[PDB]
Amino acid sequence: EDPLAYYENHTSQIEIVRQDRSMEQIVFPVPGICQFLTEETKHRLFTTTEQDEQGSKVSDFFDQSSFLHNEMEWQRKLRSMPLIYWFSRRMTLWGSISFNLAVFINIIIAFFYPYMSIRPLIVALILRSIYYLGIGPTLNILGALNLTNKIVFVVSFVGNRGTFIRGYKAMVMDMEFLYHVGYILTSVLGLFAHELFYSILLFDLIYREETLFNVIKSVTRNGRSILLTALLALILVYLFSIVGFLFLKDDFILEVDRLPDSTERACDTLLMCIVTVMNHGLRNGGGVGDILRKPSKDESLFPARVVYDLLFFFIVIIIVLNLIFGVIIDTFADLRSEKQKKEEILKTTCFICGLERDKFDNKTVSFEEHIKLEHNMWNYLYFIVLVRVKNKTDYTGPESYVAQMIKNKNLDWFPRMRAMSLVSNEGEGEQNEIRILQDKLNSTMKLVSHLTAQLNELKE
Amino acid sequence: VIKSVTRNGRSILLTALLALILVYLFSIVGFLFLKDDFILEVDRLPDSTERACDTLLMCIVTVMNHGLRNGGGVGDILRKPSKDESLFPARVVYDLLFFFIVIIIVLNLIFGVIIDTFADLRSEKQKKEEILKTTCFICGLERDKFDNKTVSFEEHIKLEHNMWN
Amino acid sequence: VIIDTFADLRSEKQKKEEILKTTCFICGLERDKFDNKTVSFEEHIKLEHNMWN
Amino acid sequence: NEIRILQDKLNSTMKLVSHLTAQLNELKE
Ligand SMILES: Nc1ncnc2c1ncn2[C@@H]1O[C@H](COP(=O)(O)OP(=O)(O)OP(=O)(O)O)[C@@H](O)[C@H]1O
Ligand SMILES: Nc1ncnc2c1ncn2[C@@H]1O[C@H](COP(=O)(O)OP(=O)(O)OP(=O)(O)O)[C@@H](O)[C@H]1O
Ligand SMILES: Nc1ncnc2c1ncn2[C@@H]1O[C@H](COP(=O)(O)OP(=O)(O)OP(=O)(O)O)[C@@H](O)[C@H]1O
Ligand SMILES: [Zn+2]
Ligand SMILES: [Zn+2]
Ligand SMILES: [Zn+2]
Repeated sequence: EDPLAYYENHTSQIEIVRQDRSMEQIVFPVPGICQFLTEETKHRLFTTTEQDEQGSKVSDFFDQSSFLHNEMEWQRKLRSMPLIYWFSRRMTLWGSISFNLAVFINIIIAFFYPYMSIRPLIVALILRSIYYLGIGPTLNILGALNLTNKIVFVVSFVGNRGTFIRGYKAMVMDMEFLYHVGYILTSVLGLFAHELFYSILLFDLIYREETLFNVIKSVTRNGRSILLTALLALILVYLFSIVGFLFLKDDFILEVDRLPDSTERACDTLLMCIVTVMNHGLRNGGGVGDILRKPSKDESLFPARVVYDLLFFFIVIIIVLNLIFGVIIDTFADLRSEKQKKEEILKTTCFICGLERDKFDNKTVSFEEHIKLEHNMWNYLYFIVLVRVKNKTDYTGPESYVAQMIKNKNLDWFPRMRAMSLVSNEGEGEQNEIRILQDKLNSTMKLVSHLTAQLNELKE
Repeated sequence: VIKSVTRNGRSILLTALLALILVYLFSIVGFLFLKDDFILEVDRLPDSTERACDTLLMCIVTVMNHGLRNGGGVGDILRKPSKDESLFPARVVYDLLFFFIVIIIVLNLIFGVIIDTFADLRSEKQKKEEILKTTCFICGLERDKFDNKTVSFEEHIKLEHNMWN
Repeated sequence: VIIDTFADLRSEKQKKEEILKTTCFICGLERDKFDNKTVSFEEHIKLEHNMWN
Repeated sequence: NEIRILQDKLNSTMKLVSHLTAQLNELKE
């Protein structure tokens, strides 16, 4: 409607650094393709970027610029097809439907197996179907619905993500696609192979919830340390089993129950001793001594038995076992620290230049205004898209220089720790003051020269 | 102390649900294979044993109660197999897996989350106290700036930049 | 005590790694100083202030 | 205040230079 509003919408301003190292401002019309970028992809890129050793995220953004352009092209192509776009828009809804159906099937299986908001309405309908037809028919209907809904969800996922644009090898490489395929296979097995298979779909909950995923990460982040601690515990149990087999063989007596003798020697063979220890002592709070025969005070070896039990309890159980829990707690602390650091850097520094918010205070332009307008990353992405799109013959001075920089694989044109508004105004003021001082000095020198000329003329 | 738990209650509940899912899978495995060994002694008010795994739901309930309440795990209540039994190695493997996954790792996640919540609360309290007691409420200026100057930071807040003024 | 020892070891390792990878070995100058200058910090350590030299 | 003192000194120097130039012009005339 308003020409000025339309032109302002399509106009983007950026700050760049030339070879001379003097900052410059480029105002350009945003390419039409750039508008097609989805905001979900923008948020994912903003939150996913990882700073390099230099402390700048610009390299990853530049690398992902090409993928973003391809995503824009694929989004336009998808817009060309209303039905595929509509399916893509509802991918989350399909995923939720599939998860809810799997949960309902699992609940029914758990409640009645073996056999033979709208969510309350769905539950009532499921109960009515169970009563009218039975558990078998209702489970079959729910399984078929879940399989079809998950297939639709996967179709929408592949359509929306555009991962096929990367290539079929990329499709196979994407872990999420393989996980969805595995979910579909599990649903298929549940529908036909056996109902209990649907229980596996419960693991999908981990993918759905992020807090549970973080709790699991707390363990899997340092899984190698936990496994090594378990191996050390196994080695200690092996040594202790050797000691018991050599010396305490008799005391290894375990009560036994036989299906249609009440005790057995569970340490006849050193391997059997190791197995018995590794099972009972690890499962026993006191240790191996809990299951081993209780020695009387009269027994000569009773002090040795007490020493052995105390050593086992203090080493294998008290210390070694607690190492896994300590490692898990330390992993929790490390994850919390990393998350806090990442959030602070993201929300308190400029993405492009890395400048802190503290610098922009007490100045004409605030930090928020700086990021919103002066140093918007998407403006730089749009400039890159324009440079690629624009013909070389039509390249403007700064545009030609930036295209040459892109060809040279150099990111110097990206500003680093430099902002126009923060330093340029003060520098201009200082330069004006210095120029005034220089003009005064030049006037004084001219007056001195005139006086010298007058003196020379008088002498002559 | 209560906040330390309620602050991240969602994570604790999700960990409990994950433990329930693991117990459900393990109950499925036992019902399919280890159905016989699920024998529990019973006391009757005025048989001394019962099969607590006749139905998969009953197996799930029995595991979720006894194994979670048992330090060793489900294997503590399950019938003890003799070395002669063919399935004894399978029973030992099942018990070890249960103890190492459901009890050793998954259960400790709740305690780790509680400890991490304690640490987060302590850090937040320290940051808030430091900001309150070392910076100006109105202008946010630090106390370090006002030292070596005519007007001290305390005088600045008391008179120059009093919020109530 | 074991948990506190874990935390202390993690803190010491983080501090040592940060100092090693963000400061000059010879002069101790931080990487932040060399930015916005003709010679970068990495170039400084590689050529200007190489310990092996 | 320091900058104002410096500016006053510069203005006095400029006034002296202008007076010298005027005297030279008068002598030439
Ligand atoms: N260089 C940057 N540093 C930090 N945050 C940035 C930077 N560039 C953009 N952001 C933030 O990323 C998000 C993307 O901003 P964007 O300009 O896309 O906003 P928008 O409201 O979708 O756009 P518009 O209203 O101008 O059509 C916003 O939170 C913006 O503050
Ligand atoms: N801007 C500020 N920044 C930090 N602390 C402040 C600020 N303004 C007030 N305070 C503190 O808040 C409390 C309120 O101070 P206030 O002037 O009300 O003191 P008062 O002793 O009750 O008053 P009075 O003695 O002047 O009648 C004091 O601790 C004061 O130091
Ligand atoms: N003063 C220093 N501060 C920090 N790191 C340094 C310093 N001097 C050297 N390094 C690093 O220590 C390692 C040793 O560098 P060195 O010069 O030996 O490299 P090189 O590749 O083996 O040698 P060249 O390629 O020159 O034959 C490199 O990582 C270098 O960056
Ligand atoms: Zn910036
Ligand atoms: Zn103040
Ligand atoms: Zn150096």
